[PDB]
Amino acid sequence: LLDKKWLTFALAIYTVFYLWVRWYEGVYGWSAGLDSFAPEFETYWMNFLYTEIVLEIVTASILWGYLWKTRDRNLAALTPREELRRNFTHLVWLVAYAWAIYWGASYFTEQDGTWHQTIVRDTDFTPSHIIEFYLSYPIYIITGFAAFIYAKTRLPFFAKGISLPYLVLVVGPFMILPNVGLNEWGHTFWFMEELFVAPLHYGFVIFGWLALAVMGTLTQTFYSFAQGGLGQSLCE
Amino acid sequence: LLDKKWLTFALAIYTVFYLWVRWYEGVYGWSAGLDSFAPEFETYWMNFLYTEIVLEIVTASILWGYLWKTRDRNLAALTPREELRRNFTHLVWLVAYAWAIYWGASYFTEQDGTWHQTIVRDTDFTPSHIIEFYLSYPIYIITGFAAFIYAKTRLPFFAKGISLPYLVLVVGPFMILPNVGLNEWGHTFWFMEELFVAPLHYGFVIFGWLALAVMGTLTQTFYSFAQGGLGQSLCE
Amino acid sequence: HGEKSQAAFMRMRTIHWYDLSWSKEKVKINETVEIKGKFHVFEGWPETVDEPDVAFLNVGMPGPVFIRKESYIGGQLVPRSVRLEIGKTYDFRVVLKARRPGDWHVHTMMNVQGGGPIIGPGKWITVEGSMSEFRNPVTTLTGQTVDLENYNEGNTYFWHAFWFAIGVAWIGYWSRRPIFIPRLLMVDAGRADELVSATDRKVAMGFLAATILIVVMAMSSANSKYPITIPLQAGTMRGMKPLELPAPTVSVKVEDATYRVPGRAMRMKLTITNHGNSPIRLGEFYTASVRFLDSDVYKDTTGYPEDLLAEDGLSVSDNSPLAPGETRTVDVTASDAAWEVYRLSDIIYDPDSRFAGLLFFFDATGNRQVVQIDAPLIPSFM
Amino acid sequence: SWSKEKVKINETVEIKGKFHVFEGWPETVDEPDVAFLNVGMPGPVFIRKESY
Amino acid sequence: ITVEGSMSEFRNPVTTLTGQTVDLENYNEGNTYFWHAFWFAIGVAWIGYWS
Amino acid sequence: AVRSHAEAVQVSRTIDWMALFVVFFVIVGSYHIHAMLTMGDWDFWSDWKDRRLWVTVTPIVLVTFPAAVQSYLWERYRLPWGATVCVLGLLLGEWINRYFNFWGWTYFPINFVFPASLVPGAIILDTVLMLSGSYLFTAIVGAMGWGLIFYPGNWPIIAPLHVPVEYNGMLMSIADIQGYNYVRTGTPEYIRMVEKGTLRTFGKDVAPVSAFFSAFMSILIYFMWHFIGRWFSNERFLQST
Amino acid sequence: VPGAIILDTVLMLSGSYLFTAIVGAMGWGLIFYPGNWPIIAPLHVPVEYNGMLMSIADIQGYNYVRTGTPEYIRMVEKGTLRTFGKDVAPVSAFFSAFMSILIYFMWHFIGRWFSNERFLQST
Ligand SMILES: CCCCCCCCCCCC(=O)OC[C@H](COP(=O)(O)OCC[N+](C)(C)C)OC(=O)CCCCCCCCCCC
Ligand SMILES: CCCCCCCCCCCC(=O)OC[C@H](COP(=O)(O)OCC[N+](C)(C)C)OC(=O)CCCCCCCCCCC
Ligand SMILES: CCCCCCCCCCCC(=O)OC[C@H](COP(=O)(O)OCC[N+](C)(C)C)OC(=O)CCCCCCCCCCC
Ligand SMILES: CCCCCCCCCCCC(=O)OC[C@H](COP(=O)(O)OCC[N+](C)(C)C)OC(=O)CCCCCCCCCCC
Ligand SMILES: CCCCCCCCCCCC(=O)OC[C@H](COP(=O)(O)OCC[N+](C)(C)C)OC(=O)CCCCCCCCCCC
Ligand SMILES: CCCCCCCCCCCC(=O)OC[C@H](COP(=O)(O)OCC[N+](C)(C)C)OC(=O)CCCCCCCCCCC
Ligand SMILES: CCCCCCCCCCCC(=O)OC[C@H](COP(=O)(O)OCC[N+](C)(C)C)OC(=O)CCCCCCCCCCC
Ligand SMILES: CCCCCCCCCCCC(=O)OC[C@H](COP(=O)(O)OCC[N+](C)(C)C)OC(=O)CCCCCCCCCCC
Ligand SMILES: CCCCCCCCCC(=O)OC[C@H](COP(=O)(O)OCC[N+](C)(C)C)OC(=O)CCCCCCCCC
Ligand SMILES: CCCCCCCCCC(=O)OC[C@H](COP(=O)(O)OCC[N+](C)(C)C)OC(=O)CCCCCCCCC
Ligand SMILES: CCCCCCCCCC(=O)OC[C@H](COP(=O)(O)OCC[N+](C)(C)C)OC(=O)CCCCCCCCC
Ligand SMILES: CCCCCCCCCC(=O)OC[C@H](COP(=O)(O)OCC[N+](C)(C)C)OC(=O)CCCCCCCCC
Ligand SMILES: CCCCCC(=O)OC[C@H](COP(=O)(O)OCC[N+](C)(C)C)OC(=O)CCCCC
Ligand SMILES: CCCCCC(=O)OC[C@H](COP(=O)(O)OCC[N+](C)(C)C)OC(=O)CCCCC
Ligand SMILES: CCCCCC(=O)OC[C@H](COP(=O)(O)OCC[N+](C)(C)C)OC(=O)CCCCC
Ligand SMILES: CCCCCC(=O)OC[C@H](COP(=O)(O)OCC[N+](C)(C)C)OC(=O)CCCCC
Ligand SMILES: CCCCCCCCCC
Ligand SMILES: CCCCCCCCCC
Ligand SMILES: [Cl-]
Ligand SMILES: [Cl-]
Ligand SMILES: [Cu+2]
Ligand SMILES: [Cu+2]
Ligand SMILES: [Cu+2]
Ligand SMILES: [Cu+2]
Ligand SMILES: [Cu+2]
Repeated sequence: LLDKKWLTFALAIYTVFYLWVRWYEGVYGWSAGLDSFAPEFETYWMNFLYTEIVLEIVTASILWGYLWKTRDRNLAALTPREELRRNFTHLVWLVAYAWAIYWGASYFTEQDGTWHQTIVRDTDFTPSHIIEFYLSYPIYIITGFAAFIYAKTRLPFFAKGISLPYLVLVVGPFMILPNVGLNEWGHTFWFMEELFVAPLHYGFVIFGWLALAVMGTLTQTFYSFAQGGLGQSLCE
Repeated sequence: LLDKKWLTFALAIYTVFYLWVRWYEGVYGWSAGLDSFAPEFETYWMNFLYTEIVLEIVTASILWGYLWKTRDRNLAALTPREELRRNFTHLVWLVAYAWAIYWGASYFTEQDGTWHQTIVRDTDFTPSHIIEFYLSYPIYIITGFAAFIYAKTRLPFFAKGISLPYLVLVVGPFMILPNVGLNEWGHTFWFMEELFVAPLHYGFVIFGWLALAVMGTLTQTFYSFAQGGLGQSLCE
Repeated sequence: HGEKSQAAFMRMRTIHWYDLSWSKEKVKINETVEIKGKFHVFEGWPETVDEPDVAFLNVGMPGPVFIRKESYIGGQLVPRSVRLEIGKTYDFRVVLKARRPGDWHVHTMMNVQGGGPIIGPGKWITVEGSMSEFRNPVTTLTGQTVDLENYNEGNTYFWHAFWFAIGVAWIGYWSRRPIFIPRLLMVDAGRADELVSATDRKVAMGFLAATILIVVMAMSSANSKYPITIPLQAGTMRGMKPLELPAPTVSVKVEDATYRVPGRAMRMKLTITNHGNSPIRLGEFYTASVRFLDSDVYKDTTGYPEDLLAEDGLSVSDNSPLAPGETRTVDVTASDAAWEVYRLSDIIYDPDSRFAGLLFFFDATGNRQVVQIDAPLIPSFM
Repeated sequence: SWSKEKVKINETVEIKGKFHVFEGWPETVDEPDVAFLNVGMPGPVFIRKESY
Repeated sequence: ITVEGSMSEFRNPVTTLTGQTVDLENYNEGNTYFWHAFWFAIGVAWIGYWS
Repeated sequence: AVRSHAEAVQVSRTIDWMALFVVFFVIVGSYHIHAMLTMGDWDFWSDWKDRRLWVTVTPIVLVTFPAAVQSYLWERYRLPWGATVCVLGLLLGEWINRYFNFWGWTYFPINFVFPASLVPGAIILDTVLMLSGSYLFTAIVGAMGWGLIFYPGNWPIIAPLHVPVEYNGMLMSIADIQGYNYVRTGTPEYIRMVEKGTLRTFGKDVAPVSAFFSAFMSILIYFMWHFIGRWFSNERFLQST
Repeated sequence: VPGAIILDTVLMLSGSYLFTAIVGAMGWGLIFYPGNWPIIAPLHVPVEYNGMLMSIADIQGYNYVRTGTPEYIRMVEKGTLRTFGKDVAPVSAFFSAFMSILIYFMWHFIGRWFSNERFLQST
């Protein structure tokens, strides 16, 4: 069996959900989405924030909780074949994390490289944010943690000591969300324009660099992959 | 024989060539050297740049090439006496490198501390540059590399692994030339004056610090000097 | 010499120099040459340059071939940087004393705090004699007359040679014993404490004490001799009296301006309205150090530089006398080899294709009027 | 002008006058684009009731 | 302000000094696409070669 | 191999002279480039040798090289003249350019383009190092001395250029008149970073305060450049650049 | 793409990271503007637009209104008094080529640190 069809679903959900997200914001940009003090904006964008903030917190607790609850207690007694399967499942988790990273740190963020370049900031909770900062960022942050927790609770060798690179690749990108306070404070205060290369932004840049720990994570995952079923084949 | 009269020539060529260089620029500063758009400036200063840029590239290839071609293949079978000779030859190379460093990083550069303090920058290829940036800097860069290559191909113990200090003392000072892009971009853009302590200049300063690796190079050369014929005498 | 390389549009719209005059063309050593004229700060100051809040009246020359005896903005001396107001007109006067023989290109430039050097027209001045004859006498308030060519030179040399000597002695003292390899081996192989033993420490203490005592005694001696000293005098000078020019009676509107690429001519269409009560006529057009003149109206007698002067470079389609009150539109073409020699046709490479200049209108009685024109400059290729 | 030379506690003293900004402003100081009318005294011995 | 019609009817004609009239809605679009696709193709080939 | 003990000594002597030449000229070149691009402007012009900016910035940016060269030479050979050799090399290069270029190429007077004296500071820095081996002591004390003795060391030279003169109704010093006369086309009067006086300049404390500020800053610069010179004195091998 | 290719080739070709940082970075910085010239070239044709000289790109920016991006925010070449002849593009290219050397040198070690494989056992 090994690598199953869980990866297909992983890529599907994000794509599907994010595809509808673009459709929503695409149909609710102008009109009851432009004016942030209108009554229709609280019904189409204010409600979205609330709803998405609750679901994210709920899902996170459940996902992380369930993953940590079913954690393997007897890792020592784990057959190589089984380990391989778990390694493939963790690779599927990493693929889902990579997909969510792209969507949240590339699309919706540059999808934003546009909204502002067209409309004046009405409030700290504009349509694009109700999509980028508070939906896609928590979604990938959730996936990131999930992947990390799974690797430390299932697969052997990735446990018994938090992996530095993995921790940096899961927390580094997770720090961008809170930095939203920075650029907001940037906008609201220092800087009255729309420059995208302003400092009150290097905050995402600094913690966007921490996503480069994916290289250490992937070599660590390779080593874990090449534990029992590393050969042969490889160097043979 | 040991230390021969190659050192005398080493100090002579640079002095002689640089002495005539000052005479040239001294006779061609004002008149067909001031106006950068005059027809006489392309015959006395534009031609100099071209000519010197070709000779530098040609000589470098030949010098470095020849030095790397006659590299000692059987370093293991090298008598101590012979090694000493090669160490003295490398010390002569280091003396030539030090002389070229002084001429390029002290004289012509401060010789420039003057031209500007007297005339307005006509173009990026003014007389002093046709002497400092594109002649003396490539000359010392050539000597530097030559000295490094010679030490790594002749003398024992300086090979089998690039010497950090030596590499930093040969590449550190070599980075100043390219930084010329910086101060130019400084002048042309940020800064409309003639201040010599401006930032678009710390570029030479940063890579001028890397010439302090000469201390590590010289202690490494001492150790190499005190390999077989280190005594005695020394501590005896 | 330093111009022709700057952007043509910025050279056109920064400072317009006119009424320039040079007292002498050929001078002996120690003789004085006076440069006079007026400069007007353009209202349309390029946004890339800082405003002339801090400006210095400099002179463009190859080194110190001429010493700046005096320099005046208006009627008051200006040895330091001054504040200039955009849109105002000032008259200047620079006095130069010949120091180095040869042929030099003297420019009356202006240095803005953050906008580069604004070089004006340059005139060739010949200096004859010998540099050894140059004298720069100056009387101090202490009651002593000293030459600025060799004052304090001896004293400067002595002190530097004295210290360099001390430094050499220090290094020389330790340089008598073997320096690098045995000391390195001694420091390495086992403990050191043998290369630095008394009386070496005694010598170092003597050196330190002697250095401190010599510095203190030299300061005390330099405080007794020359007991009266003042700090360096510096600071931007405000309140620069501008010229009180009378409002021009001639209004000019620029309706499109074109220049051929490539070419040596600039064409513009002007609607000139003559107010007041006198028949006027366009006689000159100054853009950037280049004067296009209509020989049928005005002739230059101030010895303007030949390479910057166009005797008949200004052509007007209808240059008949303009009756007062009458308004008419004419085509004006300024053509001279100087529009290419000074790279005035290199404004196409500039990121701001706009020009500025001065038009001089003269009446029958000979009195002239200065009006300013600025408009976008559109290149033409086909 | 000073309204009073000797005052009791809680009494009011009024200081009036004119000040002229010199045209030849020293280049070392910034122009009074942002200026505050303060009072020079050793601590809060007098409370600034009003300033005009 | 109410706008009626279709976006496909919009035209933005502009005459250059070179003597040519081009629309600003699709000028250089084809050329822009070609060059980007051309380079992206080269990059893919490079990575593909080692892939 | 070497042959005997006699030859060894001679060969060692020869190497000494050659090594000294290499170290001296490599430092002169680097130091000069560093010195001239961080304080050169003030060291160029007598009318630039003021009491606040020159005295402040020159020792701070001039102690860099001496600190590193001391940290290497003293530690490896017990040779207490790193600061002195750095200062002498900088002075030699500067004087060479002052005479052959500033007064050679162009015709600027020597009494106008003379450099600053830094020997006394170098001496103090070396003595306080040999005398009192601790690098910490030298960084705190010798740096204090280097910063404090700069202006008094140069006072005998610039003193005579500070005599007041009535020049066309305006009060100017001799150095000010020199700068006004000998025209610097690329160096306008406003570029001169010199003491202009503020509203918080109490009495006569410009020279001492600036001197003390430079003395403190030089402590930190020496402390940092000691470790910089240690790193530059490393002797590692790579085997692949 | 061209810069990326040069950076990779000069690395594979010539293994030394030092060489790549000095040469491949030079190539990456220098080939940027020539690589984009075929694309932006056509947008630089001069146009007579209501009496003012504007390029095609300038007219595009003037037309398609960017409410959050005013004309003054545009950090573009405006020309100074120390801009001699035609050297804006080459000098800027050379300045970028030099800066890229330093950035590559620093980010090589940054990537090394990010490629570390240590374990903590307690965050
Ligand atoms: C890992 C943690 C992830 C958790 C994040 C989930 C955030 C949920 C988003 C809140 C929606 C909102 O904003 O509001 C909810 C909106 C209110 O909009 P309305 O004006 O009533 O329009 C009517 C709603 N239509 C226009 C969408 C019909 O209606 C809804 O309920 C319907 C939204 C369902 C979206 C699910 C489709 C996804 C496709 C299949 C992929 C699963
Ligand atoms: C221990 C180290 C931590 C220190 C950090 C503390 C935050 C500093 C707060 C500054 C307040 C101040 O000092 O002054 C506030 C000044 C006053 O300017 P203004 O006259 O109102 O200008 C008016 C211009 N407006 C209208 C646009 C404001 O506004 C500023 O220029 C803000 C400068 C930005 C500083 C924050 C940078 C944060 C770095 C983030 C990169 C990851
Ligand atoms: C390690 C790599 C080093 C390579 C660098 C070499 C750069 C060469 C410089 C280009 C010269 C130039 O600029 O042009 C060449 C000039 C053009 O000038 P002209 O107007 O014709 O005047 C006539 C030339 N006179 C005025 C010099 C006579 O004429 C020449 O050929 C003669 C220059 C020969 C200089 C060699 C003398 C050195 C003394 C002995 C030391 C070897
Ligand atoms: C990953 C890190 C690399 C970052 C480096 C990238 C280069 C930065 C380019 C700045 C462009 C910009 O941001 O704006 C450009 C601003 C706009 O100012 P202006 O209104 O035209 O001022 C007019 C004043 N003139 C007429 C003199 C221009 O000009 C500047 O003030 C330039 C500031 C200098 C920044 C470069 C420092 C390089 C450090 C070198 C030390 C070794
Ligand atoms: C044997 C050991 C005992 C010696 C103790 C020394 C006594 C102090 C002498 C004061 C000088 C003086 O007299 O005044 C100070 C003169 C001012 O001069 P003025 O304008 O005339 O001020 C007249 C006003 N009075 C009359 C009240 C004095 O300069 C200075 O502000 C020096 C400022 C230096 C501040 C930085 C100091 C940092 C210290 C760092 C610690 C290592
Ligand atoms: C090992 C350390 C050795 C230090 C040797 C110091 C020599 C003394 C110089 C006298 C200073 C002077 O005379 O007054 C101060 C003058 C400034 O005067 P001015 O503003 O130019 O006035 C011009 C009119 N003149 C010519 C009369 C001056 O010089 C200075 O600013 C340097 C001040 C540094 C002195 C600090 C010494 C305090 C003790 C150090 C304690 C830890
Ligand atoms: C086979 C090897 C030999 C090739 C040697 C190349 C010859 C040089 C050609 C000069 C170009 C030219 O011609 O001028 C330069 C053109 C200016 O153009 P302009 O306005 O017409 O200037 C006309 C004025 N003239 C007629 C006198 C030329 O651009 C530039 O300023 C380029 C500025 C780049 C400066 C940064 C360089 C940093 C180098 C870094 C080291 C790695
Ligand atoms: C491995 C390295 C490969 C590098 C490949 C370089 C391709 C050559 C491009 C020609 C440049 C040009 O044609 O002129 C310069 C033009 C700027 O022109 P503009 O101001 O926009 O004028 C507009 C009018 N046009 C359309 C006619 C231009 O482009 C540049 O500024 C890039 C300059 C970088 C060239 C540096 C090459 C020097 C050799 C490198 C040595 C170590
Ligand atoms: C608590 C801080 C107060 C200041 C003390 C800091 C000095 C510490 C330096 C240090 O670590 O010791 C190095 C030498 C050791 O030499 P010793 O063999 O201890 O010599 C002792 C005899 N002596 C008094 C003449 C020195 O000893 C010395 O460095 C010299 C000691 C004499 C003090 C004066 C020297 C400095 C002159 C400016
Ligand atoms: C401006 C800042 C000053 C520059 C000083 C930085 C020097 C950094 C040290 C360094 O270069 O590390 C070299 C390693 C490659 O190691 P190796 O080649 O395996 O050498 C084995 C021994 N060693 C690991 C200790 C080096 O890392 C590498 O990948 C090789 C790169 C070497 C480049 C160093 C040359 C610096 C010249 C400017
Ligand atoms: C003194 C500085 C002058 C420049 C030299 C810097 C290059 C140093 C790089 C290095 O450390 O060596 C790595 C390889 C080793 O391969 P080798 O097995 O030595 O191959 C030799 C045959 N060859 C000439 C085709 C290469 O050798 C190479 O890197 C390639 C050598 C060929 C030079 C041209 C390659 C660069 C192309 C842009
Ligand atoms: C923005 C800057 C980039 C962040 C990179 C900084 C990483 C610093 C390295 C580090 O975290 O050290 C961990 C030690 C705790 O050590 P231990 O948990 O005892 O691990 C034993 C092995 N070890 C000592 C080598 C780690 O120190 C600790 O007390 C634990 C703190 C670990 C936090 C690292 C997570 C960084 C995520 C942003
Ligand atoms: C790898 C990221 C793909 C992002 C594609 C995207 O944003 O799609 C939205 C866009 C919307 O434009 P359009 O297709 O015309 O449909 C408009 C519907 N709204 C306005 C809701 C987006 O086009 C599509 O839906 C194409 C489907 C691509 C599947 C990978
Ligand atoms: C890593 C490079 C950081 C350079 C910071 C920068 O570009 O700041 C520009 C800004 C100059 O403000 P400006 O660009 O004129 O802003 C114009 C718009 N307002 C006035 C509203 C802020 O300077 C500051 O306020 C200090 C920045 C501290 C950085 C740690
Ligand atoms: C250690 C660096 C020596 C630099 C000396 C220098 O630049 O010499 C040029 C200068 C030129 O002045 P001068 O001797 O009067 O001859 C003028 C000839 N030109 C104008 C061509 C320089 O003086 C000399 O030629 C003296 C020879 C010194 C030999 C070490
Ligand atoms: C290590 C110290 C670096 C301090 C930088 C500095 O002194 O910059 C002065 C300059 C202030 O410009 P200013 O001196 O007023 O320049 C006047 C001349 N113009 C206007 C032509 C540039 O500030 C900047 O533009 C930012 C420098 C960033 C350094 C990484
Ligand atoms: C800012 C000074 C830092 C100097 C670096 C020294 C590192 C030494 C490691 C062996
Ligand atoms: C500014 C670049 C510094 C990168 C840090 C790398 C540290 C490696 C330690 C193992
Ligand atoms: Cl953002
Ligand atoms: Cl330089
Ligand atoms: Cu946003
Ligand atoms: Cu230069
Ligand atoms: Cu001239
Ligand atoms: Cu004007
Ligand atoms: Cu007043």
